[PDB]
Amino acid sequence: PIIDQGPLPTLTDGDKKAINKIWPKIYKEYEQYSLNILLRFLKCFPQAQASFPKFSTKKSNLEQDPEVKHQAVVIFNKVNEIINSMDNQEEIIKSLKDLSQKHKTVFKVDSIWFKELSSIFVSTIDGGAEFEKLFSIICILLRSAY
Ligand code: HEM
Repeated sequence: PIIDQGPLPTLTDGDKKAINKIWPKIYKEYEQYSLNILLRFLKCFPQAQASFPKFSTKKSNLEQDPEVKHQAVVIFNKVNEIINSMDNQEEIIKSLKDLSQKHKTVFKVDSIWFKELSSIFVSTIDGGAEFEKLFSIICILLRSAY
């Protein structure tokens, strides 16, 4: 499944091929997708809500929260940008290695959260083993500054 520790996995030509088949259908509605992913994460993991100073209101207005939607799309886009550069595995490493640093020293986020949001991301878009490896690479790197 999704992993967040250990030797970085390598994306096969096959994995990359499969991912690029499912992806467009997803970003064809990145707004309705990015939202459900973030909303299901906060509903099933309410304790994670305290990590976003940008918001901490009553969950009754959490789907209209403009800032909620803004963070939703921010995540979806990074994932998109990582898929756009799957071939150059040196670029991905450099990029996500630095983002891990922001989350640690700047946003003061707990590393145990990435895998969980990642689990919901995949399930919502229905990605297979391919996407689990992608997010395995994503989560391992996001926890590298820790
Ligand atoms: C799939 C994994 C994730 C990706 C791809 C991702 C990506 C990003 C990106 C692109 C930013 C923008 C940073 C900047 O502008 O310099 C960000 C900020 C942030 N992320 Fe994540 N993130 C992920 C998971 C999480 C999780 C699980 C949490 C914690 C519950 C988290 C908490 C934050 C916070 C609090 C900020 C600061 C937002 C702000 O104040 O504007 N992230 N993230």
